[PDB]
Amino acid sequence: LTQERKNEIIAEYRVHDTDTGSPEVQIAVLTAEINSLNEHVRVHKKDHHSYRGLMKMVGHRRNLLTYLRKKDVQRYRELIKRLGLR
Amino acid sequence: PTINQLVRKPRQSKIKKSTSPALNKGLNSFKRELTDVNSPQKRGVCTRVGTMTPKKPNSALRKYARVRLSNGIEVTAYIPGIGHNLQEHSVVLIRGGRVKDLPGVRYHIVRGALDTAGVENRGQSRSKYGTKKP
RNA sequence: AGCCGCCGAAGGUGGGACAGAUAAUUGGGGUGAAGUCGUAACAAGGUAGCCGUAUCGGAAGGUGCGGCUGGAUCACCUCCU
RNA sequence: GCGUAAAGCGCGCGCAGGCGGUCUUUUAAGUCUGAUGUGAAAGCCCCCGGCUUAACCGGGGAGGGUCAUUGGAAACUGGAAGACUGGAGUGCAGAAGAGGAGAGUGGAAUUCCACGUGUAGCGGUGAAAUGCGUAGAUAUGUGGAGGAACACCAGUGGCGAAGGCGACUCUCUGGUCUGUAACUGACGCUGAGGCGCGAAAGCGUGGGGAGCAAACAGGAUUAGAUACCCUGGUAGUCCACGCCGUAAACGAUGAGUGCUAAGUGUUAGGGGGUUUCCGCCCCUUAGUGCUGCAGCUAACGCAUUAAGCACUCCGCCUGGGGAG
RNA sequence: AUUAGCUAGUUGGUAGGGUAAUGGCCUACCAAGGCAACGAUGCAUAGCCGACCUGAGAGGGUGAUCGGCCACACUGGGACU
RNA sequence: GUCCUAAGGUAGCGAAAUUCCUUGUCGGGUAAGUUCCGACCCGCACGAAAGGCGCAACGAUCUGGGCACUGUCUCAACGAGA
RNA sequence: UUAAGGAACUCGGCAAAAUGACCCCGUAACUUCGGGAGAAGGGGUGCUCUAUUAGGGUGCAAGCCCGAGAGAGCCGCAGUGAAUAGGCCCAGGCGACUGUUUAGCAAAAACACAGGUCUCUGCAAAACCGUAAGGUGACGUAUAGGGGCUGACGCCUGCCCGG
RNA sequence: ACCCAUGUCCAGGAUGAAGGUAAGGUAAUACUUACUGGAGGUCCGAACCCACGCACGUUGAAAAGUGCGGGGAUGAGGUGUG
RNA sequence: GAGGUAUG
Ligand SMILES: [K+]
Ligand SMILES: [K+]
Ligand SMILES: [K+]
Ligand SMILES: [K+]
Ligand SMILES: [Mg+2]
Ligand SMILES: [Mg+2]
Ligand SMILES: [Mg+2]
Ligand SMILES: [Mg+2]
Ligand SMILES: [Mg+2]
Ligand SMILES: [Mg+2]
Ligand SMILES: [Mg+2]
Ligand SMILES: [Mg+2]
Ligand SMILES: [Mg+2]
Ligand SMILES: [Mg+2]
Ligand SMILES: [Mg+2]
Ligand SMILES: [Mg+2]
Ligand SMILES: [Mg+2]
Ligand SMILES: [Mg+2]
Ligand SMILES: [Mg+2]
Ligand SMILES: [Mg+2]
Ligand SMILES: [Mg+2]
Ligand SMILES: [Mg+2]
Ligand SMILES: [Mg+2]
Ligand SMILES: [Mg+2]
Ligand SMILES: [Mg+2]
Ligand SMILES: [Mg+2]
Ligand SMILES: [Mg+2]
Ligand SMILES: [Mg+2]
Ligand SMILES: [Mg+2]
Ligand SMILES: [Mg+2]
Ligand SMILES: [Mg+2]
Ligand SMILES: [Mg+2]
Ligand SMILES: [Mg+2]
Repeated sequence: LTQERKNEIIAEYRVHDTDTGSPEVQIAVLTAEINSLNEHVRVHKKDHHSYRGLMKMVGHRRNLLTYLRKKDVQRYRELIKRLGLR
Repeated sequence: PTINQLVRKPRQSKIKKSTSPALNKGLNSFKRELTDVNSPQKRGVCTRVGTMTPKKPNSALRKYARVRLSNGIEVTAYIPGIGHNLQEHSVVLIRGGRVKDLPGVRYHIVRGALDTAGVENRGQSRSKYGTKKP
């Protein structure tokens, strides 16, 4: 996932102008990466080493997502429809 | 183990086996179903009588009887002492005790209780082998 | 009182399930002073052993594919005291 | 208790649960505490008495509850509301790599086909023989076909959760480490039950099949040889797809965190002193190996890559065999 | 757990009747809940306790005799008094 | 061990649509079973594409047993019509 | 149509009898996971009133058709009241199957079948008919065509090349 | 009998293959449930075709039928004309 | 010192 696209998708959902280490940012970038990898797997189905890192991204995403849900539920019910989860 | 492990499953001790399984089972003809009852002694009917060659190191012939107990279990019983009264269809009383020489025997015949007539000519340990005092 | 109805034990019928006893026969298991055929393992056990798998073979077992050293003697290389 | 004795799932992704960094306030779910009530008599226990003592019997007391209500404390666990950063993660700047999938590509080199030269052996063994060969080999050169694996580099070297991954290029991808203190602010550790991956052998369908090769045939060997040994040789080995899900799947050593002497290689980094860079030196991070102090161990031996000292979590063992 | 789903008056509600008395105790109507990996459902076992035996104690086993409570009087059901 | 062979029948099945002896034997079913089912194996004379062994569904197939039903029968009677 | 019995008949339950329709409950071993299965085994069906019915169809509406449960009752030995309309189960051999066959004695376990295998054939194919021409094959082209054998599917198919 | 071309016939009902859509479910697939759909040498069953069993007929109503039952019945189908 | 390449 390229640096420029990464910068785009962090800066367009950053909670404020300094921030690039929030769960909003991480969950977004992870959704980008896991969707690109879903395509990668649907092409190269038997690259299970890649599928490993896929599932690690998914797990980290779910982890951040549960923390956010516990922290502020409005952020959560916002992000799910802003990103396409659930 | 961890305490959480010990809570998810407590301990479980060992399943004890008895020296004498067949003494620890009763029967009722009605139900035709065995009933666990701790018993010291049982009486039976000698199916067969014979001799055995025992294990290494030993070589002497050992007197046994294949008995059908009161509860229907078929059992091999050692015939201790010098000489005996027993033959086929002879009634016998049976206590527990393991003949270490002999593989398939786990029990003894009480000598002097029933048609097991006492030993001949014995003077010592008479309460064993079932001779009266002279 | 009698009669009618509801609920209603037992009983009958039916098909399933469950547990046990028994059974022609069959399978392997184990035990048993001195029976039989071989010698597979232990040493480099005389083809190094062993794990899985396939196949074959009177029997142990053999051969193949991969794997380990729980591998004996001899060699150069790395490394250490 | 689990390196070697029985005992670490082959490895991971992770729901539930268990466990959880530092500080302030609040409570009182757990904890602790004063009071009241009860926990029968008989029995255990203590103290008296009575039976010729004893056993026995009587009297009195005591004990016993994860007992309940009520009233108090906030140290710890838990719940709640905030705050912080050494954990955890993102960002930023760099570095290595046989990490994986796909497609294509190279030359050695085994075999085969053709053609010259070419004459009687070649092959193999402890000896041989079976076998190939005058219908012309063996070899030697040229050219062509076919597939399989990829010397040197290559190294107790790299990467990967493990299995495992070595010829080259491109595409698509994963993870790791180093430095910063930018950003969030405990977001974490484990992980039953599930889900997937998972050497080699093997199974189904269709190709390919050069070599090697179970089975098998022949020749020797042998007392015999359903084997080692020789000559041949089918399955297979290779590919696509899908099953199988086992292993001496092993570091026979579960994942995580911290702490507790050294010496020395080696890999990937960073920092600083010196010096014309080079080069040497020291400090530090993550790996990987050797030898060793404490300590542990039945010993062998492990020893900052613990088999040490401690905590969390999971799995597993409880004599041999039967019996996986 | 070599037993994971169970329940259908089953769960709650509005009315009604019934018992010495509350209550799906029962009836009618409405909704579709309720319980359960904190082991429900099912199978086998067992009367429960005071207490008894043992043990350094924690605990292990038992529930004869004595006392308390429960259940049952050939098996099943039902009422009358 | 030895003769002969081109080589001597492997698995699986087996008194068989194959078994003479043979109503084989044992078991089950029946009051009683030369038939039937299951096993055994001295396979007279199974046997691997004259295919071997197995098998759901199928069958106016063959075979044995059972429930129900019945004038098939014990043992016949009446009626109608041609 | 038949008392009582109910396969004792008989080569043999031949024939006959019995079952029979719609709805509802429920349904086994085995299984090629489609089936078995209408398994089996059982229950209810009539008429009247609630009823121009709850609800549907049609229609501009009037009107016209279908008719869901339920209660409350009525009558009979009996309510698909007649006729028409499966007997079921267990076990086994054979052939997988549907199909074909001896017009006029044999319907089958025989033939065929899909599938497997061998074999041949380079195209003016092979094979076949015919003296030949000419044709089929085939207006095809070795994933095609002819012949032989086996006969779905599953697990397999062994040794012998002397004749 | 086999075939060629051309026509025509098969009442009514039942089951419910592939596929597709939607909800649930997932990181995404699986996968589940429903609905739709309309497949089959499929089922039941008349016409049509056949001919399994029995009885009768047997100088027949008939030189192969009649009656009662029976199998197939959208297919390897039946039949007509030439 | 370690790692690597016939019977009893
Ligand atoms: K294969
Ligand atoms: K390994
Ligand atoms: K109730
Ligand atoms: K036989
Ligand atoms: Mg040996
Ligand atoms: Mg050896
Ligand atoms: Mg061999
Ligand atoms: Mg061990
Ligand atoms: Mg007391
Ligand atoms: Mg393989
Ligand atoms: Mg009891
Ligand atoms: Mg103790
Ligand atoms: Mg017959
Ligand atoms: Mg053959
Ligand atoms: Mg037919
Ligand atoms: Mg009659
Ligand atoms: Mg009658
Ligand atoms: Mg008869
Ligand atoms: Mg007769
Ligand atoms: Mg009949
Ligand atoms: Mg047929
Ligand atoms: Mg005929
Ligand atoms: Mg006929
Ligand atoms: Mg064919
Ligand atoms: Mg011609
Ligand atoms: Mg045939
Ligand atoms: Mg049809
Ligand atoms: Mg039919
Ligand atoms: Mg007819
Ligand atoms: Mg039909
Ligand atoms: Mg006609
Ligand atoms: Mg004509
Ligand atoms: Mg020796």
